[PDB]
Amino acid sequence: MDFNLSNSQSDIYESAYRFACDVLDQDAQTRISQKILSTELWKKAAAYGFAHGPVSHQFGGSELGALDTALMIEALGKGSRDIGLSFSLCAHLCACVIPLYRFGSSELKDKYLESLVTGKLIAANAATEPDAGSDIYNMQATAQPCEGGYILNGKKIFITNAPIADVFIIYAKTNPDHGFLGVSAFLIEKGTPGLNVGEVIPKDCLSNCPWSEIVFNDIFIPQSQRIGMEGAGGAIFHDSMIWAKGCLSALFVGGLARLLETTLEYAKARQQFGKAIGQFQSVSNRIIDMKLRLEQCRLMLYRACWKHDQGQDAEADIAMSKLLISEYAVQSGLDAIQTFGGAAMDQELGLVRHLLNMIPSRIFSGTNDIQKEIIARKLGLRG
Amino acid sequence: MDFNLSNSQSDIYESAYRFACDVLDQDAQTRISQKILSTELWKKAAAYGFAHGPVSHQFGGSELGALDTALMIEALGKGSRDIGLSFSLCAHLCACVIPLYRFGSSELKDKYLESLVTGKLIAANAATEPDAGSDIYNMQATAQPCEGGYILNGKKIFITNAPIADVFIIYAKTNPDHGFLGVSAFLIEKGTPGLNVGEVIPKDCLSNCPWSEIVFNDIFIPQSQRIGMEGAGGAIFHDSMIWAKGCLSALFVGGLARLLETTLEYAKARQQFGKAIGQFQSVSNRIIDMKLRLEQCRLMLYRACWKHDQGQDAEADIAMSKLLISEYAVQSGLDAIQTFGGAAMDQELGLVRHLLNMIPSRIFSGTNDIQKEIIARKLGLRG
Amino acid sequence: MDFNLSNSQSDIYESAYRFACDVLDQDAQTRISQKILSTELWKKAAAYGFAHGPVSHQFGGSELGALDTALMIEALGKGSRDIGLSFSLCAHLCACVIPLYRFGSSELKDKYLESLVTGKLIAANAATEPDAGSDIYNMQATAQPCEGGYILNGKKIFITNAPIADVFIIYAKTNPDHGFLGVSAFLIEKGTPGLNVGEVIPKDCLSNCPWSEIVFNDIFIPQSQRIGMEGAGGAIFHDSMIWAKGCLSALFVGGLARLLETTLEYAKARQQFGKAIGQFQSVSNRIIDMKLRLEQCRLMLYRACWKHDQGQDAEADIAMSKLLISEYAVQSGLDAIQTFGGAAMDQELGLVRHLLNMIPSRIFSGTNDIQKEIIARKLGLRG
Amino acid sequence: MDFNLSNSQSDIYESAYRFACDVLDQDAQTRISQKILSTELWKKAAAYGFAHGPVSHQFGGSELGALDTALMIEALGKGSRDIGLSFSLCAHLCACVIPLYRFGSSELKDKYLESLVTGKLIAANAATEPDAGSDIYNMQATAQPCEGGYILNGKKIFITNAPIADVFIIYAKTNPDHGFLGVSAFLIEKGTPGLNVGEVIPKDCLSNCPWSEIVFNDIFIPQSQRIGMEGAGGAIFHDSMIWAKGCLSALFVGGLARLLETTLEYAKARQQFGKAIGQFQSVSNRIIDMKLRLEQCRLMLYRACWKHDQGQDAEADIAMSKLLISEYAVQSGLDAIQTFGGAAMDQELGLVRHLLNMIPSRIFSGTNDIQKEIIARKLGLRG
Ligand SMILES: Cc1cc2nc3c(=O)[nH]c(=O)nc-3n(C[C@H](O)[C@H](O)[C@H](O)COP(=O)(O)OP(=O)(O)OC[C@H]3O[C@@H](n4cnc5c(N)ncnc54)[C@H](O)[C@@H]3O)c2cc1C
Ligand SMILES: Cc1cc2nc3c(=O)[nH]c(=O)nc-3n(C[C@H](O)[C@H](O)[C@H](O)COP(=O)(O)OP(=O)(O)OC[C@H]3O[C@@H](n4cnc5c(N)ncnc54)[C@H](O)[C@@H]3O)c2cc1C
Ligand SMILES: Cc1cc2nc3c(=O)[nH]c(=O)nc-3n(C[C@H](O)[C@H](O)[C@H](O)COP(=O)(O)OP(=O)(O)OC[C@H]3O[C@@H](n4cnc5c(N)ncnc54)[C@H](O)[C@@H]3O)c2cc1C
Ligand SMILES: Cc1cc2nc3c(=O)[nH]c(=O)nc-3n(C[C@H](O)[C@H](O)[C@H](O)COP(=O)(O)OP(=O)(O)OC[C@H]3O[C@@H](n4cnc5c(N)ncnc54)[C@H](O)[C@@H]3O)c2cc1C
Ligand code: PRO
Ligand code: PRO
Ligand code: PRO
Ligand code: PRO
Ligand SMILES: [Cl-]
Ligand SMILES: [Cl-]
Repeated sequence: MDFNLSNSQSDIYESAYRFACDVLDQDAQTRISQKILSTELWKKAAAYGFAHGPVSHQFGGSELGALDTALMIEALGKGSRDIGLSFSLCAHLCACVIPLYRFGSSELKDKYLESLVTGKLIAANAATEPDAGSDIYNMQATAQPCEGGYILNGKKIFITNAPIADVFIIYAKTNPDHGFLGVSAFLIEKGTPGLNVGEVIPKDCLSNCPWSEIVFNDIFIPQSQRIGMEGAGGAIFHDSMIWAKGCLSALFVGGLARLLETTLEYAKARQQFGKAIGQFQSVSNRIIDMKLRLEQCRLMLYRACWKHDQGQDAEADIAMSKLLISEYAVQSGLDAIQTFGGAAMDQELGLVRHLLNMIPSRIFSGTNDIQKEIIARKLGLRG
Repeated sequence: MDFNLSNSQSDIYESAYRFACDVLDQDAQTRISQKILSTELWKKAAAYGFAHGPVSHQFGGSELGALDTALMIEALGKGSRDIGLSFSLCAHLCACVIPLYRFGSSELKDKYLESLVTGKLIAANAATEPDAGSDIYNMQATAQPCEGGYILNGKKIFITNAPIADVFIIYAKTNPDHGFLGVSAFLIEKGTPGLNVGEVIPKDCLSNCPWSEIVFNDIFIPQSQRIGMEGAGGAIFHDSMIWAKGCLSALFVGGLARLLETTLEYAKARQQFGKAIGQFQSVSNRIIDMKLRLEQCRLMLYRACWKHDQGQDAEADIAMSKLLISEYAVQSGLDAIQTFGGAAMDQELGLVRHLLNMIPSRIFSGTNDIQKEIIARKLGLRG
Repeated sequence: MDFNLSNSQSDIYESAYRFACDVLDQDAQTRISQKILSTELWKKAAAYGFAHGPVSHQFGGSELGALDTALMIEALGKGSRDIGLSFSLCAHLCACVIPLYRFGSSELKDKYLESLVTGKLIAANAATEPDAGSDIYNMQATAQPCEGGYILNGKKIFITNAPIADVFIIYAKTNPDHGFLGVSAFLIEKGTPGLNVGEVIPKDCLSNCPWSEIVFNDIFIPQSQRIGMEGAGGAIFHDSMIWAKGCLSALFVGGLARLLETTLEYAKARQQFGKAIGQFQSVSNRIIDMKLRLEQCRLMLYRACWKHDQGQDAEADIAMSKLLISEYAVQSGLDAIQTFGGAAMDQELGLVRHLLNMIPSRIFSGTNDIQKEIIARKLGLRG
Repeated sequence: MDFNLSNSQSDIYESAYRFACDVLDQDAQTRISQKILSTELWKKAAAYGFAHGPVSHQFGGSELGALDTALMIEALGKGSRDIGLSFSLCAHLCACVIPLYRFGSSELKDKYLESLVTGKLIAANAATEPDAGSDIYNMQATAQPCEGGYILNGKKIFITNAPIADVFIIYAKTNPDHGFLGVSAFLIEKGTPGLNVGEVIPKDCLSNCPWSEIVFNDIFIPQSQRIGMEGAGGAIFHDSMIWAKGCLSALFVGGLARLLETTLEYAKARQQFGKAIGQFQSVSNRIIDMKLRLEQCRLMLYRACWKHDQGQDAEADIAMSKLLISEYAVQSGLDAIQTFGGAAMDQELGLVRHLLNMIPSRIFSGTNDIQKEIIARKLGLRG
């Protein structure tokens, strides 16, 4: 039992924080105002190491474990206000780079993986459908086996990075009779006949992180573009959501650390009634709640990632971390706004935008109600 | 003890709801998208009766009590998505029309009040300053008595409607030695030498309701433009915040009623796992929380307004209502978003914008921490 | 819309409060210390009017509506610390007197009802079983029709007043094929062959209110002792739980009013750091939460009872009231204890005993999770 | 960063758990029913190692760090239902053994410390007074320096173990002009002229852990019985409350672990509506809250104790741990009761008694409002 970072871990965090502050955060307000996702900046960040994660040196990575990857992303969330860009990068890493690395064939990794790792190609993961969100293994898209490969049809929605992606990791039923065990995963390229990527659909939360729908009309998928084995798509999707929960969520821990620093500074500076507003217990009690949340959920995340790195069963720990971080990020966003009063309603300060950016953390990679179903199953309450 | 509306009260509600639905709500999405506050629509709403409140027939009003006024505004909040416009109207009514009616001289009412009541003139109330928000009686603006009137200097911030107002109800120290008892209230016109109204300052919450700062540089205020007696400004401001709490807050009750109807409809329609998502207790428990909040806070508001109409001391009841409504409006906005999942991130649906619009309800007319100070004082805990 | 009591309602409340203070509360600490339920005091309270409720003058009652009955019981809960005795009386009234009055035949009312109304006979209601608590219509006790009546077998548990009751209102399956529609209700007397009433089972909550199990071994029930029609037991039980929710819960509103008065007094009297502890916002914020809870849930209860008296559908309103009152009573018990600090751990003060007494309010007459199921059904979420 | 116990730490935990289960828990229900604190059992536990903590081998201890001590006490709280006895032992260890070891002279340790470490002598710590609870450095007891020592007068209240103690560690003003810097600490023996120990004062929480008041009437304290330097009593008391927070609180973590195991077992076993009650999300969501609380607060405690062992500043971490553990212990006690329904009201099961035993965790060693003041000071909000 130990709560210090190794020198190696500290260096990873500090180097990422410096990049996030000095490269990504510079000029972020202009990009955020204009709803710009800078693909040139995105590619620099990817190549710096944010698209690497556990990927081996053979494909351009540094073979980080889950805790190291989480530290890097925590630093990114603390260091850069441009959380839409950070979310876009972490989605590419966790839902696309990592499943290709972990399950792709030698031939598929050789063709595509280093390009994803260095950010030469942007990827999007397409699983959700209009009738399959929480009930994801009810997806209706079909990849019907044929000579040479598969015929793919269906519609995917809410796809992060679809308007900017070069390749798509897509999940579809190769055996529509089944649920989880009837799903396969495939890699398809932008431009393939029958792939119709929709125009970006605007949103107020994560507003510069583009998403859209994609429609498959009789796409031919060559056999070699299946990722992993036939019918293993459910297991692949599952494994990628573990990395998305476990490591992508670190982004919101680092955002909460930055939020707490800003809020503490204001509560010491702002005077009313002849003293700093932090001297009133109504004010200081809320800030203490923010601090208690940050310390608790960061330890939960660190232990979940550490257990993964030890080869222990970390599924319940990662669901617990994702649930706590996202709830705490939203509640603390509200508490920061309440500390600032009327001065919160100020687009240069970013507190309201911060709350908007935290709202979807309770939804993606599985809603918090679904995390509770996962935890309930691990506790033996779904027997 | 009775919980039915009179036929008169029912008619007031239904007529206001019809206007809000058929006149203000029509085309609201376009105006909201473009951040437009339609002054022509605003003036129609004012003249319909939303700028009238308790004002007598002599000045164009219908002599509504507080409960009737609250019913009208509840209907407005349920019937129109354009809550920025509604907030702008209710600010003009509660913080400007009502103090002029209740404290203005015959000569000042004769000159200005009917024009405010019919919406021919838009008004803004200017009390808050950079160093006087919660500690409002620390305001530093000064109205130095001189022959003929006063010389006014100072700066006001966060002023709803300032960029569109024709007249300003302003609070300033006529005796800078004192706090509450050193404040007077004045009416000044747009265009007066020395009045510098700032350009609209954008915000994401209530985004089409314009506000800005105003600066006074050696403005001469003629004696006849003082509202009420010298040194009575604190009492006037206080009384106007009672109407702003007590009746303007009704807007958010009606918004919560509309939100609950939308959320219940979705939870019955949306299927996952072979059933309506409202069949899962995680989902239905949150919707029940929304329903419990709405029923409780609407009764608190109705009783506070009814006690006012009976001539009872309603100050603590109005502070309790404002506190509960605003907290419940924010929490229920979050609960609706969580019910919809990814479909909440949809600008046409308006759920995220609804939450943005509710966030400032915990701040204006006194933050919720200040409401608790008021309640604590009434309970004898500030002795 | 009106929030004043009629003179008649005020008199009912004040007379009950005086009785509770001057008759039941006198000497209560000694009885509570010794875990005594004074049947002589119980009978005086019953005859004063607490066992009357809606019962007509023909049987000794005053034909109170639900709101009047709730006012009487609110006064009882504020006026007497002996909540175990009050709970025992209200259980007899709501679960036994009222179903006999509302559904019993002329012959059964003539024989028993006035004796229950004046407290000459104590009654207990026996529905719950080891395998039928929330799922009450899964009860397995059977009343097999035969010549002359029924043969009753089974076991009931958690029966308030069973060790002191003279008669028992019991629910059993006359058609074991069905659930709700297979239940009938019966009145049986202490002493009947085959009735085995268990010895009192001690508890720390409501510790002087006796309960035990009862076992039926081939009891013969004469036909004339069935209450209402065959198979109508589910509807009778349902209707009695409405009165138990709706009116018995008033007891905990009056207890919260007494608790708040005690807590406010202490927070003004107790000094630390040179001032009253109520001057610290951590302390006053919790007391304000107690006050907000009491005002909200009392209005919900009053409206639920008023709607019942108007002949409106009040089922959802009564479930909402029972849910809020019991949750708020428990949370406010904890908040009072926290206000007192170490002085809460004092058996003469009664704050810890008060919390114990509130804990079962979330369980009896249907748990709060079951109230949410009822509300969810009324909202259309169980379709 | 590591979350495994060393083999040494695991052995400490398992050995303590075995003792708590096989020695202290055996027959605990009878002792709890009779409100017995078994001094023979207490002394066996003390000598086994629960009265040792950081004390060196020279005085009979094993020189445990804070994390090891916390592990031992966590095991005690999980293994034995007799939390009153455990609390009594940990109070003796943290508030009496440890300050004597850390600040006592060679002569005072030589005379008394090994006897306290082996439990031959029971000790009580007496700081709180009628007018000095949270404001502890306002204590009014006086130890007036004289030739040879001090004349002690005053009254202490809420003193754990006073009715059974052989020695008393007492705090009094040697310079009544000052607060914190005017306090000294002394060791006095039962039986000294002028010491009047009150009879046990009963309580429902921790009901077999005896406490009473003590009154000093012109006690002569010999110079050699002062603990540490003159005027250092505030620092000594402060340091002992760190151990009381940081390590004694571990008791309630182990109690929550035992509670969660019992609650999970019941939610899988108890059927209603044809399934285990844990299958309903209302039930499983509450149990998940218990699990999330236990994992978070146990990590906070482990890190606080680990930081102490590393020589880092752990004051804020220990205040955060004490605050979270005690709040979570109370809330989870309520959640367990709600899981069991009517079966919670069963003295053999102990769930209601468990909640009673957790209620004082939010009060002793400084209330949770005072922990928030400590955290606020460490955050720079009390500047
Ligand atoms: C910012 C963002 C980025 C996204 N990126 C991607 C992406 O790149 N690729 C991709 O494939 N998807 C993506 N998603 C989609 C996301 O995975 C889904 O939104 C999510 O799984 C929830 O599905 P849904 O929106 O259909 O909600 P629904 O499943 O309809 O849920 C609606 C409500 O019902 C509740 N509910 C549903 N089932 C249960 C149950 N069994 N028990 C209790 N409550 C239940 C939910 O918790 C929620 O409260 C993204 C979403 C967001 C917000
Ligand atoms: C939408 C909107 C419209 C507005 N319209 C107008 C308008 O038309 N005219 C006008 O004059 N003003 C207007 N206001 C300003 C509003 O009145 C102030 O924002 C408000 O009074 C709070 O002041 P502040 O923003 O300076 O916050 P501060 O006073 O700085 O408060 C900051 C934080 O400190 C807390 N705090 C302060 N003092 C205490 C205390 N004693 N105890 C406990 N906590 C304390 C507050 O609760 C808050 O959490 C508007 C504000 C909003 C949001
Ligand atoms: C003080 C007291 C007095 C009583 N007096 C009487 C009396 O006089 N006569 C009488 O007949 N009974 C009496 N009862 C019994 C009472 O009616 C039952 O305790 C109650 O209905 C709950 O049943 P149970 O205890 O079997 O809990 P269970 O039904 O076992 O409930 C256990 C847990 O499961 C939850 N749960 C169960 N089903 C669902 C579901 N569908 N959805 C979600 N959660 C669910 C419950 O909410 C609870 O959290 C009394 C109880 C109390 C506490
Ligand atoms: C089980 C138990 C065992 C104990 N054992 C011992 C023992 O062995 N020796 C010993 O000396 N003492 C002992 N104590 C006493 C304990 O230290 C005091 O009870 C505690 O410090 C609180 O003091 P008080 O009871 O006077 O509460 P008060 O100080 O009166 O507090 C009352 C309320 O006011 C609040 N409050 C007070 N000041 C502030 C502030 N500045 N800001 C915000 N809120 C404030 C408190 O948080 C609380 O809500 C024990 C207490 C308990 C419950
Ligand atoms: O399926 C999802 O929801 C995840 C979210 C991050 C990228 N894709
Ligand atoms: O002073 C304020 O805060 C109020 C809010 C509505 C208009 N002016
Ligand atoms: O069935 C029950 O739970 C109710 C509680 C009051 C009397 N009987
Ligand atoms: O002073 C107190 O409150 C601590 C509690 C444990 C023993 N003494
Ligand atoms: Cl469910
Ligand atoms: Cl304060």
